[PDB]
Parts: sequence; structure tokens; C-alpha cells
Amino acid sequence: AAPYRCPLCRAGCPSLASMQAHMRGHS
Ligand SMILES: [Zn+2]
Repeated sequence: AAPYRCPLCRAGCPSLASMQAHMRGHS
């Protein structure tokens, strides 16, 4: 699958710093 495919929200991004920034909102 894509490098960082986060299902919790449904989205994939090749950058970790970007997905990590969203993890701070994953309440
Ligand atoms: Zn997510």
C-alpha cells in the first residue's frame, strides 16, 4: 500500500512529518 496509509481517517501521504502532525489531532 502507500508509505503512510492511515485508515483511522482514510488517507495516505509519503511524508511522515505531515501525517504525524495529524496524529496530534487523533483524539
Ligand atoms: Zn489518521
